[PDB]
Amino acid sequence: KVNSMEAYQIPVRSNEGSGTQVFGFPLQPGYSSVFSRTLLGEILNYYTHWSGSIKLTFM
Amino acid sequence: SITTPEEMIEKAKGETAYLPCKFTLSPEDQGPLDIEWLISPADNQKVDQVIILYSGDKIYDDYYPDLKGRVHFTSNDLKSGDASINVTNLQLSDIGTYQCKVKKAPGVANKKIHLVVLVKPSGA
Amino acid sequence: SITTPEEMIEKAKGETAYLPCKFTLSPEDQGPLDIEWLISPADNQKVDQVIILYSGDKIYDDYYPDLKGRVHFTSNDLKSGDASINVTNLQLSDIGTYQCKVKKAPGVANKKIHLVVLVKPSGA
Amino acid sequence: GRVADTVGTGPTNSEAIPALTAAETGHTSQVVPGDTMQTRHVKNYHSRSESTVENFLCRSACVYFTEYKNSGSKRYAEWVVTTRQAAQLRRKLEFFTYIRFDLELTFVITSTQQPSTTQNQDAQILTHQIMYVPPGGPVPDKVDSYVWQTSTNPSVFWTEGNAPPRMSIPFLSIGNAYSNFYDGWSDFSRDGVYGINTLNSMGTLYARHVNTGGTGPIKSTIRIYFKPKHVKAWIPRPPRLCQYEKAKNVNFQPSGVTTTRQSITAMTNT
Amino acid sequence: GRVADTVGTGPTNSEAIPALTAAETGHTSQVVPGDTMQTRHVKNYHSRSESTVENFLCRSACVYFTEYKNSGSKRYAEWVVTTRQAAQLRRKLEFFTYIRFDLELTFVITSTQQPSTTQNQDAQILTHQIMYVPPGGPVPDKVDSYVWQTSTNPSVFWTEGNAPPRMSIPFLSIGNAYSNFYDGWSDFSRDGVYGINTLNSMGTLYARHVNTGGTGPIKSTIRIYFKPKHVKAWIPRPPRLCQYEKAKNVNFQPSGVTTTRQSITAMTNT
Amino acid sequence: ASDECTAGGFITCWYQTNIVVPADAQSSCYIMCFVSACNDFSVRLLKDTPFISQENFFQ
Amino acid sequence: GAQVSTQKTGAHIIHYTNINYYKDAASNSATRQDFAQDPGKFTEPVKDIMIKSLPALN
Amino acid sequence: GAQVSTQKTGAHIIHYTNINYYKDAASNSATRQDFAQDPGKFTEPVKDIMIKSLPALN
Amino acid sequence: GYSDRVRSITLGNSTITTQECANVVVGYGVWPDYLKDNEATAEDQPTQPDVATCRFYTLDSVQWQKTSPGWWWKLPDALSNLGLFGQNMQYHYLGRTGYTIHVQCNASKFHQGCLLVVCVPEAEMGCATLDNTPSSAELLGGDAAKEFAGEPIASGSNKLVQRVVYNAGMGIGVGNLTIFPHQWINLRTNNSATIVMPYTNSVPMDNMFRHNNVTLMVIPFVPLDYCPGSTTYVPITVTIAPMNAEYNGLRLAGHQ
Amino acid sequence: GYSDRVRSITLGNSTITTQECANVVVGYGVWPDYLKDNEATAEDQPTQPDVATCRFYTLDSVQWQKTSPGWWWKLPDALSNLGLFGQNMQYHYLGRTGYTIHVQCNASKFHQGCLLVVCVPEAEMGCATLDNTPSSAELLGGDAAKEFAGEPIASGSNKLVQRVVYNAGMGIGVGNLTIFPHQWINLRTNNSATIVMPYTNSVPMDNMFRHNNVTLMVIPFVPLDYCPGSTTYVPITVTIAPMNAEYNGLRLAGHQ
Repeated sequence: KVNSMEAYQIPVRSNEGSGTQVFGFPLQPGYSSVFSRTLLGEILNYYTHWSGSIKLTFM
Repeated sequence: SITTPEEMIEKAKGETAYLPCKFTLSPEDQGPLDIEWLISPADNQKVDQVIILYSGDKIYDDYYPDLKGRVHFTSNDLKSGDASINVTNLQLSDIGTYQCKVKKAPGVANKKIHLVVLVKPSGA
Repeated sequence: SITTPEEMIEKAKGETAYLPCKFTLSPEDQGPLDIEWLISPADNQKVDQVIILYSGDKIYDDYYPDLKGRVHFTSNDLKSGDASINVTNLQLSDIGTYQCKVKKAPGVANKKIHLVVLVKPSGA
Repeated sequence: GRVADTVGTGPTNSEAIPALTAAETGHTSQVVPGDTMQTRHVKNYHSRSESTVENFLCRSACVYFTEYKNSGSKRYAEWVVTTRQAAQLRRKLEFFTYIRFDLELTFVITSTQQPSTTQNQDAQILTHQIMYVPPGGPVPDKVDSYVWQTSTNPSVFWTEGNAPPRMSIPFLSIGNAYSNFYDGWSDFSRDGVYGINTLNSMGTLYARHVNTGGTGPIKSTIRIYFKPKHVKAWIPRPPRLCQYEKAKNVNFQPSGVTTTRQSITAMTNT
Repeated sequence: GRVADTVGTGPTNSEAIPALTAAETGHTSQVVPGDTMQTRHVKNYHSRSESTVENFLCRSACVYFTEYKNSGSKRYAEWVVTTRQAAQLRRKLEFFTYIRFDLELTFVITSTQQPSTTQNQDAQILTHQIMYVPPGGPVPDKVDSYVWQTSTNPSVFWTEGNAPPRMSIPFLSIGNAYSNFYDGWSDFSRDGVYGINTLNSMGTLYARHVNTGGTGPIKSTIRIYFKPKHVKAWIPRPPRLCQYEKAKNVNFQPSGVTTTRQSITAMTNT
Repeated sequence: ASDECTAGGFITCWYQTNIVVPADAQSSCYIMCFVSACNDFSVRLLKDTPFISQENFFQ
Repeated sequence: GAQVSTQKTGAHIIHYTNINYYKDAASNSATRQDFAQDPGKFTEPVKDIMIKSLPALN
Repeated sequence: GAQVSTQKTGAHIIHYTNINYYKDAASNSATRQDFAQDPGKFTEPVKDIMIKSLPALN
Repeated sequence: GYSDRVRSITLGNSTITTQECANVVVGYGVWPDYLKDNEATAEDQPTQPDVATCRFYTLDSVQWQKTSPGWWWKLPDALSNLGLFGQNMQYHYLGRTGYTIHVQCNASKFHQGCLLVVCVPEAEMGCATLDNTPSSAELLGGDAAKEFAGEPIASGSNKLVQRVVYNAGMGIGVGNLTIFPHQWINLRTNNSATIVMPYTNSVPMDNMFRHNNVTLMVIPFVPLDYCPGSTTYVPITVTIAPMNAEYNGLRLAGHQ
Repeated sequence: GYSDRVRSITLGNSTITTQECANVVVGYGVWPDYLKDNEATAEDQPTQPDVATCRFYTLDSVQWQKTSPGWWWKLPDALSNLGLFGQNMQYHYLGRTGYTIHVQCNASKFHQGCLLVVCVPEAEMGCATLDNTPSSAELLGGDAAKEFAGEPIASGSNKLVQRVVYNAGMGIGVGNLTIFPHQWINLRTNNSATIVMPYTNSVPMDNMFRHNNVTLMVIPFVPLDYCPGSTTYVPITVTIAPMNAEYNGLRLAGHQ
């Protein structure tokens, strides 16, 4: 899926229950492969230290 | 470095020894990962002989005819910090000092395990 | 540099191949102009052999006995940016890779053409 | 230069919905933690000084090196000046579409004696010449050419053992900025090489030994260091993902958008 | 900065008992000689300037040295930056639990020709590169690696015969002070190596020859000198009694609290 | 860089209720996620990125 | 014609001196203390202002 | 922007000049003339003051 | 009353309306305008045609299929054969313009899908053959849209564009294209995208045939889906209006 | 603009949003608050944990089937094993709290159904066996919902709750439950219900294990219906935040 547009898509569906997990990843904005190639991540990888809050918007 | 670099383990003939080698990386350590296990047998005068290697994304067995097919890695995911190995069907002729060498430049660490195998299964 | 440095051209026996070599100069390129065409034949194990040269205001033919009289420049004015050549009366024994080398210090460029000659005239 | 403080907030029950928006609009939300949780007040003193464009770009980098000998075939070095042959500085510059800067050039020149059979080697100290030829100027075709006379071309002469030679260059474009990207042609018929202009033409550098030293063979290497200064830049871009292939174009081999992990809930990389 | 004067006192007969106290309370008595004997008045001019924490710590010390060759197997040096491998400076720093300082780094680089059979040796002058890689940066795995390009890593280039190279480093911790002691773990399960944090992580230093010189073999040695500057320190401790054993922990061999004498009234040491 | 003394924590997403659709609408759907920095964010200590590399000078 | 300016220091001021020696501006030292910022041209490039506490679309 | 300060001398005053050349405080020279002292946090860290001429416990 | 979902935009003799819109993105905060005296270099008096060329042109439509990788249009060139904007391009050495771009795609409350609409300054693309550079016919669609691909274009000795969508033809990560001016058309929220783009270049004016200085890209991140019995043909339609156009250097017509 | 259908509620480190709500019911007009000096009887200094305990806890979900009679939850007890609210319940003799209750259930514009959401002070329930009283396990669901029944529970010699829905387990008419604080979740209008409940008791503080002083009830008056091809699984989900919590009488942990 990293060789297509599907890497950016988060699947959801109608289930026959509730409370199951949708995704999870760690807050490692420069080192996690989830985050390392974003704008934020690509800038972080030129630096040794980071501080501050982060926003995740879902559509 | 490796958690407990000096230890000694006692087991009986026929049982299968777990040799723990668990390591932690520093933020400076950014080279490629290398993992080596070598041996210095008690009975024998041969010394510092590789038994199993891991490098460049893959394993290499078949270095010690004696441990042929009886030395394996225990983790499904080695590079997460686990380089432990299993030896199986233990006999007296392998009593010795096993050595675990983990490399990831700049960092380098080693661990010595002294394996004693006893005739009867008994910790006395 | 030269416009399309990697290409392949297919023609039939008896027809005459156009090998395009069109170049553009940079303002830095102020040395004298040198133009070389060399050959590496497919059938043959000889390699990197000059077939036609242009230097110091004049042409030099007569370098490859095989292409004798059958390799010429196509432009009335070569130094304006055209170093293309014509090969004539094509036969199978010349299938190969032709190389166009243009020099005008500091600049240097080359182009590889892979000429395939087929038995029947047909692009399939 | 400081970063913003954290405003302390208490519980809330209202029609205000700061955390609901519409990303369709092209707008990036301006939410802070106090919008969605109770926070204490924090006096933040952290600064953003190390990420100004100037501080991000103003370090010396080796863009190119080459060799020349005191005898034999290759007696001088010749290099068309460009930033696109070394990956690390090219990538940093291509964060931006257009950019103005001055340059500080530093040269690191070193020499090594080569194996030989010559006996009784007593070499004298080596001096070096570096000549900069602007575009259009005549160029030397041999190590002993009248061109090295340098009536109007700037040249630096330098003797081994001393501090490395250094000089400044002003912003040198015929355009109002250097362009890192050009989606077009130089010829009006668009039948030429794509992506080529002359807004970044900077010239050529030539380097030679002035004296040969002694009877033995000696090879020298010149390393060229660029440091940009007084930087202005415009129109940020996505950073280069694929590895570089050519110096004169953007051609790439396709690659995935990141590296993989085992599952969508996995907490580690693979 | 001066020390205190001596107040002159005469004889006394009273209920005041300055010399009787109770050490149980944790208090150190503030007695002066005038409390227990007749004294003259003394105008003392002595100063305490040479025992400020700054003057006590601000001298250059060699923390580490290593070697590298111009040919063969070990072509470059590599050192994780730390104060805990040299006894003299470690011991001085461990007087204190927490400390802030800047550093002045000085490098002393020297070279020696090694025995060989090669004839006609006419070596040129040697230049050296020292690169500092912050933690997380990629590291060179060979002497001819793109990493030595140093687009963003600070590097010093230096030619033999000149003054030793020197540079300053600011206080570099993610914490508010460096910690000389850590009674805990880095992993939340406390099943790991004890005493390890990353509050003192400072990076790695790499050193190489830029040129090889001549045809003969040459070994160089780089000595690294730390001088702390602008020092602040907190929570004094008992100085280290037992000899040091490891660089990464406090492990010791037990030893007596002092050396012996013959008897409790003996006036000399044994 | 990855480091346990400065671990960041975890981000997860769970079904609170279900996805519910009428007949003739697709029961599978996709979400997209975006990241950015808050106005309190900063970085320190410039270094070289591990993402770009080179074996020879390009041509 | 010396200029005095403030050094970079920590938080919980000290000064330094400079004099230009050469005749061209391109000879001067770098401009490392320009801390202005303006992210609103990249974030929020919308014609109608969007008040954060309101719905974005109504 | 020179600063003049007193040198270390003997007892029984003479001055020296300094000018900072660099843009960071960490480039400055050492701080060798800070002679403040405060031993009462290590000696006498007691809640109730202890007057030296009195008995410590009564 | 009022609603911030409705919008009307009038230019020249043309007007566009929309009832489900998001907002309007303005460039980098900069509205288009004519070049000023203290930034000009060309000395002749410019022509400013002003309604004959500053108006909406509607291009050929394009079908959104469930597997569509995406589309792109180079901007001066897309309009180069089209009206008096095209004629003024043909008769002048130099030109200068901004744009109002409007992308339209409607579908029912039962369809789903999501498109990125971006305006990319200086979109220099890569060739499939590493030594070559792509031909004009491969890069310039010329009033017809050019298509991205789903898989990497095979290397030969050709002059094809390396077309694969997740590198945007540019050797970058496609999810980072939001640093440029853009909107999303998300079928459950929105049926229109509008971007106002100012002139951008390293020079005050430029030749309009030699250089295409911005590129519109339209890329589905969430594929089109629907259920049987719903309408299967969903087109996308682009309309573009030049703004503040000027031309210098009048001579005989052509581009060579 | 603005809409009175949207709402956000933030407490501690938690926040809840909703886009189709009705209003918010406040108790009997009384917002929760700490106990005052002139109404206190316990003399020790109370602990007020204030974000560790005043925050939203989400319980286990429950399926709405076409024949579901309804559900109930006793309030202190529902949260008794859950976080530091549970720990403070376990270590103290006395406690005092209000609540913010939020009930969530979404469905399409093609589903229909109607739920009553009520908060009942002192919901003392009846036993199926007239001489007996019901056991604790029958009354206290303990973070799992308890279910009503459709028909009368048979009498034996048991300790079961008389569970039949139309008497609300309380020997009353269920349609008269609107005298208590309440809302309706009506699937064509609304996907959320919110009630803010103040502390209610005949004494200023009480033991939290011995006495459950309010009971949430959720009861379908109009059954869930839909047509084939529509989604069949429709859950209901309750989230509860204590407000102004206080505790008195610290001692060793337990309830016996």
